Amino acid sequence: MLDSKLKAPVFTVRTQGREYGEFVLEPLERGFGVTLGNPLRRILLSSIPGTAVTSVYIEDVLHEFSTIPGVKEDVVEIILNLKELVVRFLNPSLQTVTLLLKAEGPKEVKARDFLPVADVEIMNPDLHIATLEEGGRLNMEVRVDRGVGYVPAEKHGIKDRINAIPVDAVFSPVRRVAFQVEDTRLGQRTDLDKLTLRIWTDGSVTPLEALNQAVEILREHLTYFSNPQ
Amino acid sequence: MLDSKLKAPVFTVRTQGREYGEFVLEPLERGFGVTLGNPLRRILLSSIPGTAVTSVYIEDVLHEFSTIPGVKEDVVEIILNLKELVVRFLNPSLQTVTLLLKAEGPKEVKARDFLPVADVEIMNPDLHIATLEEGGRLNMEVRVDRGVGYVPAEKHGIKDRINAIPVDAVFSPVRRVAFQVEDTRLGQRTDLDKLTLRIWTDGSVTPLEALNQAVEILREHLTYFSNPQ
Amino acid sequence: GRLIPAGTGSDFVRFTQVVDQKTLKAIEEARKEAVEA
Amino acid sequence: RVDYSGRSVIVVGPQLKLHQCGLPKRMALELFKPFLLKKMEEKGIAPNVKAARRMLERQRDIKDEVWDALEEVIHGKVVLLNRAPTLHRLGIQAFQPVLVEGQSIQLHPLVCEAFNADFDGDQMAVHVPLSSFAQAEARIQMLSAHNLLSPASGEPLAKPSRDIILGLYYITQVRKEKKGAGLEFATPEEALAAHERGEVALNAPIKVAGRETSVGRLKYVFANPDEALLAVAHGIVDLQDVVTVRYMGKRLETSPGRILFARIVAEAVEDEKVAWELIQLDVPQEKNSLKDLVYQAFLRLGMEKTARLLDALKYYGFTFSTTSGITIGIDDAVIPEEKKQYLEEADRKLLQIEQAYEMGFLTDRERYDQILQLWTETTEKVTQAVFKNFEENYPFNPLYVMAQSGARGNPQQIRQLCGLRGLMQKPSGETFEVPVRSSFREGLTVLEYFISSHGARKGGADTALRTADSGYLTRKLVDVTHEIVVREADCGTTNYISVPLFQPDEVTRSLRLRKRADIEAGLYGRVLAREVEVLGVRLEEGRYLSMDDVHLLIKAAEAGEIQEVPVRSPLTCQTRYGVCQKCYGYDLSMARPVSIGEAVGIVAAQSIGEPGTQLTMRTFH
Amino acid sequence: QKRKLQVGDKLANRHGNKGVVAKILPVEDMPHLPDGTPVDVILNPLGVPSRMNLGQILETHLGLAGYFLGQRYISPIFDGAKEPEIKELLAQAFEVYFGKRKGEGFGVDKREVEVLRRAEKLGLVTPGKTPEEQLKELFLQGKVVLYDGRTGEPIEGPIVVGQMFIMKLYHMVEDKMHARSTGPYSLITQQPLGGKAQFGGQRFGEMEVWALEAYGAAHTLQEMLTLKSDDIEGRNAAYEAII
Amino acid sequence: AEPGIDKLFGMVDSKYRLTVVVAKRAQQLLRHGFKNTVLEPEERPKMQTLEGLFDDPNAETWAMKELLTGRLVFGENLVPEDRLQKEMERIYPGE
Amino acid sequence: LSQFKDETNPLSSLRHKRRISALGPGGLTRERAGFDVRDVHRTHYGRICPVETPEGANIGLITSLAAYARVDELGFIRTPYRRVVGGVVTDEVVYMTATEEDRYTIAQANTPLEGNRIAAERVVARRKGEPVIVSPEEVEFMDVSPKQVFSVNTNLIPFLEHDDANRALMGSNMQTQAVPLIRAQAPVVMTGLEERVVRDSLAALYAEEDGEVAKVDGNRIVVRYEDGRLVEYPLRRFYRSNQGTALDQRPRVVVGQRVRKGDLLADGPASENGFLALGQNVLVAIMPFDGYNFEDAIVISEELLKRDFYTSIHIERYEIEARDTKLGPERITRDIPHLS
Ligand SMILES: CO[C@H]1/C=C/O[C@@]2(C)Oc3c(C)c(O)c4c(c3C2=O)C2=NC3(CCN(CC(C)C)CC3)NC2=C(NC(=O)/C(C)=C\C=C\[C@H](C)[C@H](O)[C@@H](C)[C@@H](O)[C@@H](C)[C@H](OC(C)=O)[C@@H]1C)C4=O
Ligand SMILES: [Mg+2]
Ligand SMILES: [Mg+2]
Ligand SMILES: [Mg+2]
Ligand SMILES: [Mg+2]
Ligand SMILES: [Mg+2]
Ligand SMILES: [Mg+2]
Ligand SMILES: [Mg+2]
Ligand SMILES: [Mg+2]
Ligand SMILES: [Mg+2]
Ligand SMILES: [Mg+2]
Ligand SMILES: [Mg+2]
Ligand SMILES: [Mg+2]
Ligand SMILES: [Mg+2]
Ligand SMILES: [Mg+2]
Ligand SMILES: [Mg+2]
Ligand SMILES: [Mg+2]
Ligand SMILES: [Mg+2]
Ligand SMILES: [Mg+2]
Ligand SMILES: [Mg+2]
Ligand SMILES: [Mg+2]
Ligand SMILES: [Mg+2]
Ligand SMILES: [Mg+2]
Ligand SMILES: [Mg+2]
Ligand SMILES: [Mg+2]
Ligand SMILES: [Mg+2]
Ligand SMILES: [Mg+2]
Ligand SMILES: [Mg+2]
Ligand SMILES: [Mg+2]
Ligand SMILES: [Mg+2]
Ligand SMILES: [Mg+2]
Ligand SMILES: [Mg+2]
Ligand SMILES: [Mg+2]
Ligand SMILES: [Mg+2]
Ligand SMILES: [Mg+2]
Ligand SMILES: [Mg+2]
Ligand SMILES: [Mg+2]
Ligand SMILES: [Mg+2]
Ligand SMILES: [Mg+2]
Ligand SMILES: [Mg+2]
Ligand SMILES: [Mg+2]
Ligand SMILES: [Mg+2]
Ligand SMILES: [Mg+2]
Ligand SMILES: [Mg+2]
Ligand SMILES: [Mg+2]
Ligand SMILES: [Mg+2]
Ligand SMILES: [Mg+2]
Ligand SMILES: [Mg+2]
Ligand SMILES: [Mg+2]
Ligand SMILES: [Mg+2]
Ligand SMILES: [Mg+2]
Ligand SMILES: [Mg+2]
Ligand SMILES: [Mg+2]
Ligand SMILES: [Mg+2]
Ligand SMILES: [Mg+2]
Ligand SMILES: [Mg+2]
Ligand SMILES: [Mg+2]
Ligand SMILES: [Mg+2]
Ligand SMILES: [Mg+2]
Ligand SMILES: [Mg+2]
Ligand SMILES: [Mg+2]
Ligand SMILES: [Mg+2]
Ligand SMILES: [Mg+2]
Ligand SMILES: [Mg+2]
Ligand SMILES: [Mg+2]
Ligand SMILES: [Mg+2]
Ligand SMILES: [Mg+2]
Ligand SMILES: [Mg+2]
Ligand SMILES: [Mg+2]
Ligand SMILES: [Mg+2]
Ligand SMILES: [Mg+2]
Ligand SMILES: [Mg+2]
Ligand SMILES: [Mg+2]
Ligand SMILES: [Mg+2]
Ligand SMILES: [Mg+2]
Ligand SMILES: [Mg+2]
Ligand SMILES: [Mg+2]
Ligand SMILES: [Mg+2]
Ligand SMILES: [Mg+2]
Ligand SMILES: [Mg+2]
Ligand SMILES: [Mg+2]
Ligand SMILES: [Mg+2]
Ligand SMILES: [Mg+2]
Ligand SMILES: [Mg+2]
Ligand SMILES: [Mg+2]
Ligand SMILES: [Mg+2]
Ligand SMILES: [Mg+2]
Ligand SMILES: [Mg+2]
Ligand SMILES: [Mg+2]
Ligand SMILES: [Mg+2]
Ligand SMILES: [Mg+2]
Ligand SMILES: [Mg+2]
Ligand SMILES: [Mg+2]
Ligand SMILES: [Mg+2]
Ligand SMILES: [Mg+2]
Ligand SMILES: [Mg+2]
Ligand SMILES: [Mg+2]
Ligand SMILES: [Mg+2]
Ligand SMILES: [Mg+2]
Ligand SMILES: [Mg+2]
Ligand SMILES: [Mg+2]
Ligand SMILES: [Mg+2]
Ligand SMILES: [Mg+2]
Ligand SMILES: [Mg+2]
Ligand SMILES: [Mg+2]
Ligand SMILES: [Mg+2]
Ligand SMILES: [Mg+2]
Ligand SMILES: [Mg+2]
Ligand SMILES: [Mg+2]
Ligand SMILES: [Mg+2]
Ligand SMILES: [Mg+2]
Ligand SMILES: [Mg+2]
Ligand SMILES: [Mg+2]
Ligand SMILES: [Mg+2]
Ligand SMILES: [Mg+2]
Ligand SMILES: [Mg+2]
Ligand SMILES: [Mg+2]
Ligand SMILES: [Mg+2]
Ligand SMILES: [Mg+2]
Ligand SMILES: [Mg+2]
Ligand SMILES: [Mg+2]
Ligand SMILES: [Mg+2]
Ligand SMILES: [Mg+2]
Ligand SMILES: [Mg+2]
Ligand SMILES: [Mg+2]
Ligand SMILES: [Mg+2]
Ligand SMILES: [Mg+2]
Ligand SMILES: [Mg+2]
Ligand SMILES: [Mg+2]
Ligand SMILES: [Mg+2]
Ligand SMILES: [Mg+2]
Ligand SMILES: [Mg+2]
Ligand SMILES: [Mg+2]
Ligand SMILES: [Zn+2]
Repeated sequence: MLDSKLKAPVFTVRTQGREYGEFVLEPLERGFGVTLGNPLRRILLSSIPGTAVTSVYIEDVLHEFSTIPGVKEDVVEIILNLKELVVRFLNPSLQTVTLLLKAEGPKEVKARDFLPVADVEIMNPDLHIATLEEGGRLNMEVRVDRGVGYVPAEKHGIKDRINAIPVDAVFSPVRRVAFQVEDTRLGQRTDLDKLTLRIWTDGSVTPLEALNQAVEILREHLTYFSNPQ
Repeated sequence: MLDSKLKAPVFTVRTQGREYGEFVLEPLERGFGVTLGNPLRRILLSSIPGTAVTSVYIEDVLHEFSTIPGVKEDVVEIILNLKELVVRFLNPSLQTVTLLLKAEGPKEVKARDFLPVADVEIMNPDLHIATLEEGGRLNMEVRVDRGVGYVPAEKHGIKDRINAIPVDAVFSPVRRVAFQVEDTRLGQRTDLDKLTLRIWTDGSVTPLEALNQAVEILREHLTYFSNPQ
Repeated sequence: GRLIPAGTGSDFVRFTQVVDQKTLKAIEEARKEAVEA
Repeated sequence: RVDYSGRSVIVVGPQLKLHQCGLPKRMALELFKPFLLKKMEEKGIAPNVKAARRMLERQRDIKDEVWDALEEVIHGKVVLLNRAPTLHRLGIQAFQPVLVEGQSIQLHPLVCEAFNADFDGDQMAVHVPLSSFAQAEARIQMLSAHNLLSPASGEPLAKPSRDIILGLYYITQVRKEKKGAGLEFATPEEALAAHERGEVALNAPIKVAGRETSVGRLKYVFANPDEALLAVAHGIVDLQDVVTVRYMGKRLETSPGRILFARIVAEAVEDEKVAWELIQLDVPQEKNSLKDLVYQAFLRLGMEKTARLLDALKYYGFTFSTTSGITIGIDDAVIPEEKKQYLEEADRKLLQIEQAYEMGFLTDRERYDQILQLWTETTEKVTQAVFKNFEENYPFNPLYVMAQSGARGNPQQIRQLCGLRGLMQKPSGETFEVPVRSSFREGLTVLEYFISSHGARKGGADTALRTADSGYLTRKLVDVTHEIVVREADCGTTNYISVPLFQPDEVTRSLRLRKRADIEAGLYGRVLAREVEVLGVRLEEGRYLSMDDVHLLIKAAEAGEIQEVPVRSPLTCQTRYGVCQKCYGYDLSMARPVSIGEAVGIVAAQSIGEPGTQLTMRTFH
Repeated sequence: QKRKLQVGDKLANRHGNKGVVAKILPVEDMPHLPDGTPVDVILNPLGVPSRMNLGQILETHLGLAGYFLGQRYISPIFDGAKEPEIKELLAQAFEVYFGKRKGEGFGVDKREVEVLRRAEKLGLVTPGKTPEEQLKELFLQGKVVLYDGRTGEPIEGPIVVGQMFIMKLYHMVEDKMHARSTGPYSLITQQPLGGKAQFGGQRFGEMEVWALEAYGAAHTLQEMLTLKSDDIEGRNAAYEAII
Repeated sequence: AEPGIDKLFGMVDSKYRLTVVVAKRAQQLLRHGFKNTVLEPEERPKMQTLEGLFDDPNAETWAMKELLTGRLVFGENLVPEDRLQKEMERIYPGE
Repeated sequence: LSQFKDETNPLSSLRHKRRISALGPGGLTRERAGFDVRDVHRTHYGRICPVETPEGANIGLITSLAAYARVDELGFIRTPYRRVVGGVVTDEVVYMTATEEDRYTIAQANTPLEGNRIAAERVVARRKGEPVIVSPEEVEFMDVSPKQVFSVNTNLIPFLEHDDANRALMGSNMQTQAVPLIRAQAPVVMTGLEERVVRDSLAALYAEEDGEVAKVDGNRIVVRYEDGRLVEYPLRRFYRSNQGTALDQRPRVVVGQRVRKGDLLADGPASENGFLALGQNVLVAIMPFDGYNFEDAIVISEELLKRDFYTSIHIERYEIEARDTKLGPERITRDIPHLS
């Protein structure tokens, strides 16, 4: 095609690794870069459902504000480090997976120390959970779920074991989104929108992939306007 | 289908005439009514096509700043009233339609006085064009086109007849958009988004039609994320 | 309407020349040529 | 009259970068006509000059190919923009033109401070550097984004003006809401639980005065930096809320907004740690904290890298301001409940002064001077009263933050809206006996108005005078001072002046440390005549003392180690016509040593002529 | 000729707020209210504290009332409307605004509730009252909730809006930007002169000379004194050279 | 702002000197032909209507872009005044 | 002293007729002497506006009089002050000379009044340029009106009360630069003189005596009075104002209409409905935007242009002469010698 349709969004991509991915697309009519970038953003953060530590149970610990002997870190610092943990399950059959880990004595507890689960993978192995001295006994069960957005530990209140403590839900492979709408000049008219959105990702998925998922959720939602009533 | 998919956006519509059209759709997840309502709004105002008086030719009048005898209104007031005129043609075959009207003597000139044209309809009959006294001779040809957005009379400069005078293009058929996101309670969880957007239209197109065009422009745009580079 | 005594019109910099290493070897070749017979 | 000049109305250019300026293509055409003509011939648009001329003699005849030619001619050239009174050298600055539609001239917000140019119709001229030389200087030593620090003070002039602060401030402020039940979590574990549920209930706020951690800190803890903001986005935490966060190696109890500002800078200049070292996230960002940030950034990271930070601040400041929804409202100007008190109390007391006169005790005059004293005090009383009001009850009152933030507002001004403007003077100068009981919030009466009018005229009549007088001065100064120019080798005459860090008389005789400012003024960027060993460091001879150094010497005089400072100065120079590097000092508009050939004479004469417009003007002698 | 408003033009209310149009925004993304009606002009707050005319902020409030109540008023010089009377009409306005909203079929937004949260934490609405009641309070204060338009999210914190009258100011002949390349020259003084169709050069005053003097603009100043204005043989060879 | 203006400032004894250098370099860059440059191959001057800045947009934006590299030499009296213009015409074509 | 009419809009052209100056005959206050004259003297009350005057070297010397200010027999602005015998206030008014005003104890209009009775024991009055809290028994005279204190041009401001006298000036001079818009609108909030301005200025056309309307042309409204007479009222269609602003009289009365004596037949250049109307009430949000409104910048909605809201008609008057040169008369013909 040649005139109005060939003059079409030149989708250009720049991605390094699975974390960063810039995406440019121009020309666009008046105030459309915004019209597109904004929704995609709102989707890219909430919708690309993900995984986050939803609950924790240290065996001798009762409340979240306690400290474990032989363990430098305090319960609150550890439950915090767990929010840093990124896991990845392969299929719907895995809604809530409880990862288990128990380590004793003079060893450093990293995420690779959790007993492997069949359909689940840990992308954050070397992450640091704790530093055990001597006579250091840490046996815990950390829940993991698939959800969307941010869910305060107060909102869900998970109950696996009565002495367990819920954690805040960081549900997203997407770290941050960012879009800029700068003018571009195409021959005749100057007023032009150039939309470029930068997406960052924990590694689980890729910027491109994410973006694709995003647009679909929008598309799928635009279809929901079918049957009047 | 029964559980999560049957639990689907119930698209309900309430439309009176071609001007007003309310559109409700619920349930929606977290913060999506906004995610959808806002873009559609941005589109509904900028993106959609309509009709507007693009040129005028009074027969004895040469410039826009003249006054016609027996005619209370001045050329500028009348060309102004014409911008108020809302027409509606039925098919692409009608790109530029010249409506004609000639009235004499002690009569009030309304839009219904324009000689009917086969595929075109005037939704603005009772609109007031002028007040003719006695010996009032007004014979004119007002052009009409199908376009998009706002186009200053200076930008187009239409040339039917050399003594004609172009007018500003008021092409958005959409008058105003408005959307509300009120909570709705569906059984289990209370946090629910209910998106209802109210659209008003000059009559050229209908609220529903408009909305449909809108969502498509969005869809078409979401496809532009296809070929990386 | 003369250049200003203060500024880039400084007796300290009014005179400054620039060179390309290519034009540096070119001028020394002019000096080499000075050797008669 | 210059041959390649122009002049039009100005208009704020928010997205524009300090570097550039919006110039109407229509103007650029005429301006750069000859440069364009030739460029037409180099392209197919025209056969020759005379051709290229007639091709443009009419407006309808321009092919869109010409714009593309001019836009190509202007590639890396820059122009000069002038303002109405050119009071100092920054009165003319160079920018790269970014051609735009219409009639107006797009100017950057940051330099709206250098040119005293607001947008109520102020028009700016524009000139063109024709020689490759004039262009070289123009964009090297005259370009805006280069001359960031003032020649008057080593203080930045690229300070976030009004809107940017307002933005940057609102984002970093913390809130405090309701203190009812116990505020003690520092100690009990039943204190964490009870005031955590109590907060969930309706009694304890998320921001309560509770030393260690208000339950707002108890409820939310954020692991990584981002985590913090996401919760903000989801509607969990406002930006001004008090939360805890884990940064590089510290559990820091700082708000969302504060944490975000941190990034803004950390991002502007990617040396993230160096970004933290020069920032104070322990307070709301006032123009001063910002000003400071700028300076530091300039010395620390380097000139252009600063420029980036500048625009970065400009951008977010602008954005955040829009969303903050700060607006002016009538009920926002809040009158204190104490106003009625202070009034009546001072009201009855006036009655006493009267009874005291009705008897014959106080002379005709005594009465007068006693009444004025009553109000002068009472008025100042309402003033600190309104602020205390806002300070304790409404921390986020519109009218307030603007004034607190380096943004907009004068203490005396606020007083006129919320409290009351109290004493206006008669025509001559004898202040009136009766005050202006009213504020602007409520009807300034019919006559308390006419009364205030008088003093208005005098201010206006005066302004009309410094317009041509501030010049009276600068003229003189430049007539004497022009010849002075930095042309040197370190002038060998070491005759020096000693800067006093102490003043003998505020109160008869008491030796006291001079103001942190006056001192700065004295030793900033000077050259030590002789060596000085003070707190432990050995300031060498001839070294240029940085503001950091002049901060040491004061800390030392605080301790009691030096009462004077040996330093080179213009007052003692040997170069007949001229002053040298070591005797002038630091301050070029840049912060390094002065550069040989700077026209100091005028630079000086100017810094002095402008502020003069602010000084009172009753009678010369 | 017709003069449609544009970016170069200057408008100003009767109070004194003067100012120029810097950007004409597409109705698409400027601040829009809950009900689709958007704002025409967005005035900066900062211009109000320094200057002292709250009268405008008072006008906008009575205005908001007249908008929903479809009525105009007459507030005399110093005897006119009073702060309580306005809050009263605002109260009447809340019913036309939000009353139709009740009956038309919908309640309050996630957005509307969100801005209320931040508004209570601010101190504009009595904590513990229902959003409906809270918004009345917040409206009476003269501000209402506004969504971005560009993002559709709300603008954290109520913002005032209303019917303010604004005039457009006449464009003087100077307005017509004067851009001159080359042109006539005075007979006795040889400096650039305009008149009829050639624009006439700008004046380079001493105050401006010094500005350059201060910089190291040596040539740039010579130019202004030679090539550009008085060097008869200079400006000639100047043009041709450029050519 | 402009590329490594700091770096530039640092390479001179005086601020006002750097301006004279750049300006005189830009002069020669045009006069003797614009290919009189020291760094054209791989990463060089560039404009975008095409990548056509490689030929003749801004003179000194080049001068600076070269001076920032360590190939040029600016002295008080480096090469005798008139012999320089002679050797430069001899070696650089394009007229 | 004789100046071009200030017809930017009737309002402006009106004030220009009621402006007083210092400089002039040369014999009176010239250029030199200033600050004592330029200041707003005490007596300037109801006689001269204190806001009105310009801004610059020429300040306070040129100012327009006040609302009820009137030149009696010999150019002495007497401001109206109503009489109050005892604690009784009258509807009678005395136009007092500057001098005589000092011999009395005068009170402001803000004084709570029940009619003829003053209502508060300690109520403000001002003897001679001095603010004095006097008793109801001492109040000899009272201020006639809140309007007389200032000028017309100023009186048009809504809540003058809450605005800094300094910036209120700006507002007053701003109106003097108001340009007539094809679409005119009165303020959503007015002071009360909009009507009186248009009427006393000669913008709108009012009906002499009661009757009915005969013909309503765009050029003429021939009304028929009940007296058995009918007159044709031409309407300045489109005229050229000295400063280039349109002055058109748009008929507001329909055919065959019984008119009350003194009712608008047509509206002036800038009147909506017999009310002064400049600019146009617009819904406005008062917040910050990116930088588009930074020091004193205004962001505008395109929507304001869609509707012909802020639009104004101009008219410049180009003129050329056929001169007689000794070289040969300059002919004016379609002939343009060289190219197309
Ligand atoms: C008797 O005609 C001239 C006498 C000059 O001689 C002088 C020495 O005597 C004056 C006398 C006795 C005056 O009362 C005034 C001025 C001058 C003189 O300067 C003014 N001068 C200025 C001050 C600053 N200059 C700029 C200069 C420095 C380059 C411009 C004018 N404003 C002036 C006024 N304004 C105002 O009050 C204001 C605040 C607004 C009104 C504006 C409208 C638009 C005008 O009214 C317009 C319709 C027109 O009347 C004038 C433009 C007129 O010109 C003609 C051709 O008619 C002169 C008044 C005056 O009332
Ligand atoms: Mg097209
Ligand atoms: Mg890669
Ligand atoms: Mg990969
Ligand atoms: Mg990475
Ligand atoms: Mg990265
Ligand atoms: Mg936009
Ligand atoms: Mg968003
Ligand atoms: Mg996953
Ligand atoms: Mg226990
Ligand atoms: Mg063990
Ligand atoms: Mg071990
Ligand atoms: Mg891996
Ligand atoms: Mg360990
Ligand atoms: Mg379990
Ligand atoms: Mg994000
Ligand atoms: Mg951006
Ligand atoms: Mg934007
Ligand atoms: Mg997909
Ligand atoms: Mg699919
Ligand atoms: Mg249907
Ligand atoms: Mg239907
Ligand atoms: Mg119906
Ligand atoms: Mg209906
Ligand atoms: Mg949301
Ligand atoms: Mg005929
Ligand atoms: Mg006519
Ligand atoms: Mg119209
Ligand atoms: Mg059609
Ligand atoms: Mg079709
Ligand atoms: Mg006939
Ligand atoms: Mg007729
Ligand atoms: Mg339409
Ligand atoms: Mg609408
Ligand atoms: Mg509508
Ligand atoms: Mg259900
Ligand atoms: Mg229930
Ligand atoms: Mg369509
Ligand atoms: Mg498709
Ligand atoms: Mg492909
Ligand atoms: Mg590629
Ligand atoms: Mg690539
Ligand atoms: Mg030179
Ligand atoms: Mg060389
Ligand atoms: Mg040889
Ligand atoms: Mg030999
Ligand atoms: Mg040999
Ligand atoms: Mg920008
Ligand atoms: Mg811009
Ligand atoms: Mg030709
Ligand atoms: Mg053109
Ligand atoms: Mg090209
Ligand atoms: Mg102006
Ligand atoms: Mg100016
Ligand atoms: Mg040159
Ligand atoms: Mg200096
Ligand atoms: Mg400031
Ligand atoms: Mg608070
Ligand atoms: Mg209490
Ligand atoms: Mg509470
Ligand atoms: Mg820590
Ligand atoms: Mg780097
Ligand atoms: Mg600290
Ligand atoms: Mg400061
Ligand atoms: Mg530095
Ligand atoms: Mg009170
Ligand atoms: Mg009381
Ligand atoms: Mg009391
Ligand atoms: Mg006391
Ligand atoms: Mg005080
Ligand atoms: Mg006090
Ligand atoms: Mg309190
Ligand atoms: Mg505070
Ligand atoms: Mg407040
Ligand atoms: Mg101040
Ligand atoms: Mg005096
Ligand atoms: Mg005296
Ligand atoms: Mg009052
Ligand atoms: Mg003087
Ligand atoms: Mg001056
Ligand atoms: Mg002087
Ligand atoms: Mg030495
Ligand atoms: Mg010695
Ligand atoms: Mg002293
Ligand atoms: Mg003291
Ligand atoms: Mg002090
Ligand atoms: Mg020694
Ligand atoms: Mg010693
Ligand atoms: Mg120390
Ligand atoms: Mg020591
Ligand atoms: Mg030593
Ligand atoms: Mg030394
Ligand atoms: Mg130091
Ligand atoms: Mg200290
Ligand atoms: Mg101390
Ligand atoms: Mg100096
Ligand atoms: Mg100043
Ligand atoms: Mg003083
Ligand atoms: Mg126009
Ligand atoms: Mg509606
Ligand atoms: Mg209505
Ligand atoms: Mg009234
Ligand atoms: Mg009521
Ligand atoms: Mg109802
Ligand atoms: Mg309805
Ligand atoms: Mg209902
Ligand atoms: Mg807050
Ligand atoms: Mg309630
Ligand atoms: Mg021009
Ligand atoms: Mg010209
Ligand atoms: Mg010429
Ligand atoms: Mg020459
Ligand atoms: Mg170095
Ligand atoms: Mg040296
Ligand atoms: Mg390069
Ligand atoms: Mg191209
Ligand atoms: Mg190429
Ligand atoms: Mg090529
Ligand atoms: Mg050769
Ligand atoms: Mg004398
Ligand atoms: Mg005196
Ligand atoms: Mg007085
Ligand atoms: Mg005036
Ligand atoms: Mg007496
Ligand atoms: Mg009583
Ligand atoms: Mg008196
Ligand atoms: Mg005043
Ligand atoms: Mg009449
Ligand atoms: Mg009849
Ligand atoms: Mg009647
Ligand atoms: Mg409106
Ligand atoms: Mg002649
Ligand atoms: Mg031919
Ligand atoms: Zn020296």
